[PDB]
Amino acid sequence: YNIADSNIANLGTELEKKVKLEASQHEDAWKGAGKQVGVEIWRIQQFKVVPVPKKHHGSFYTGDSYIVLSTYHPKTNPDKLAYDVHFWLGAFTTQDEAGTAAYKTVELDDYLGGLPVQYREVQGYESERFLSLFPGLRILDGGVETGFHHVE
Amino acid sequence: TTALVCDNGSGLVKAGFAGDDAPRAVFPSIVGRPRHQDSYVGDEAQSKRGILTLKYPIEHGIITNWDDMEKIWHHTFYNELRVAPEEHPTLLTEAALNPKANREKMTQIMFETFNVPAMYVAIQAVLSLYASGRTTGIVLDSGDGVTHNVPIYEGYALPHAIMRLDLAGRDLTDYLMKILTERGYSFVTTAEREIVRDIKEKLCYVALDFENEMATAASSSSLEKSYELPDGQVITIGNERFRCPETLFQPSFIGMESAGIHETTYNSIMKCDIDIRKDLYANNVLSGGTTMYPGIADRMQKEITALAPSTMKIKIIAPPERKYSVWIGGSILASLSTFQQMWISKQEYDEAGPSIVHRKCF
Ligand SMILES: Nc1ncnc2c1ncn2[C@@H]1O[C@H](COP(=O)(O)OP(=O)(O)NP(=O)(O)O)[C@@H](O)[C@H]1O
Ligand SMILES: [Ca+2]
Ligand SMILES: [Ca+2]
Ligand SMILES: [Mg+2]
Repeated sequence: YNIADSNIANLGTELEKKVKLEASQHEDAWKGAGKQVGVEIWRIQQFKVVPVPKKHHGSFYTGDSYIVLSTYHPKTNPDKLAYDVHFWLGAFTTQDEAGTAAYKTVELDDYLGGLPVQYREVQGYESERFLSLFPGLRILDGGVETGFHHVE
Repeated sequence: TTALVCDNGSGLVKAGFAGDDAPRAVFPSIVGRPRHQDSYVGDEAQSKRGILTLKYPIEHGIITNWDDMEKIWHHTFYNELRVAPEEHPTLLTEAALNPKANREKMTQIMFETFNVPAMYVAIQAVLSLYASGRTTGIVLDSGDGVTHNVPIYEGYALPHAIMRLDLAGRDLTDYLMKILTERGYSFVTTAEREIVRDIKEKLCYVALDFENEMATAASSSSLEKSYELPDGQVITIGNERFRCPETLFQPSFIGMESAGIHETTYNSIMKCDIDIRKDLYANNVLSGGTTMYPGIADRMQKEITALAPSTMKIKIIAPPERKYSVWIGGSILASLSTFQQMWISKQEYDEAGPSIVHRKCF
């Protein structure tokens, strides 16, 4: 099996990038994101990307999944912005929440031109980078209900 | 408006509704016709298996009988899910490296025959990776027709490193049929093959050390299992339990010269840029029914450890519901309005024809 004349011949193209960039324009959560240095946080709630109020940033429900965008000035230019995007997966989050957080992390990456570096942060396995965002990580019991309907 | 998600496997249809945690319809991808030389689909063909010869419209993940595939899809919509397809956007799936005409004809039939309002064709292994809650990893997807390796980084498959083998569950069933008949148990008809597939699913496993397990099986009966046939006769199977899926690691068992699944996985990682191999080695995600053998994750961990640098963290992820991971990933993505935004509409198909599938579905 070769790539030519196959369903993967258009992967990795400018066309793929254009299509996914356009799709990311249809998510209200990203409007105005990544415009200044700091940390922005959303939680997945029944497949939706819901902003977390600033006053609660750093507290995470163990039952839920989150997207954390860290905007910073890179070493290369003090007046430009660079990005780490962390998705945090609670020990008790459900499969719909973790999968939506993963897909929407890629989408936010697309929205910001591919510039964000992605980090998968499972509860209890958080990277030093993630820990460093809260110089104050607090884990809460509970979380919002799954968006899945359970097939009996 | 609820989207339909249909994962058309070579062996099993998995179909249902976006937003559900599992497919509501799972049934053999078969059309049956009288064994004495007009047709039945799926479970009703399986029900009349005594008088029917069973044909699979998909071989090695590619639709080879379009008339019968239309019967499968019609059955899925009207007889199993009991929906009107013109009322439902529909997500279909494909193995990577299929010829482009396969999804072109999928698109044509969905719009022109079933009049769906919108549709998308997704890469199966990408769906499985999202179902596992990851954007980076290497999926080993192994079903009834195709085994393939798809490395993915930050949500994008690496097409130059994708590997594919025509060795999968159907070949393992056939090999079990062959080696059981060599024990004295005749299984030959497409009907008896069904019994053998059930034996394979119930009793086979991957040995951690194949040579040692062969010696154990020849010394005592400690590895033997009984199996009751439909007529009530009880047969005993022994080293066939683990010789059958050993073929995945030693394709020469069925006369193939190709690499085993540990080697194709390693080779795929090795086709990726050096610095991301680390993340792939730590995120080998198993998907599909043929990855369900007890012992397969431990065996992959052992074999990949032997091939990889000694300092490399290796991890095999084996989700318990991985018979349905592809479908579940489809259910999640089809629940997202931004993913739906990329689907082909009927109006777009009317303007552009089948070629539009390559411009919209990635
Ligand atoms: N517990 C099990 N152990 C081993 N094999 C199994 C088990 N359960 C199912 N299988 C095999 O898995 C295959 C079906 O898996 P499935 O993932 O639904 O394939 P598919 O999607 O229909 N085919 P493909 O077109 O290759 O993706 C058949 O060969 C089954 O016999
Ligand atoms: Ca939750
Ligand atoms: Ca990026
Ligand atoms: Mg499959």
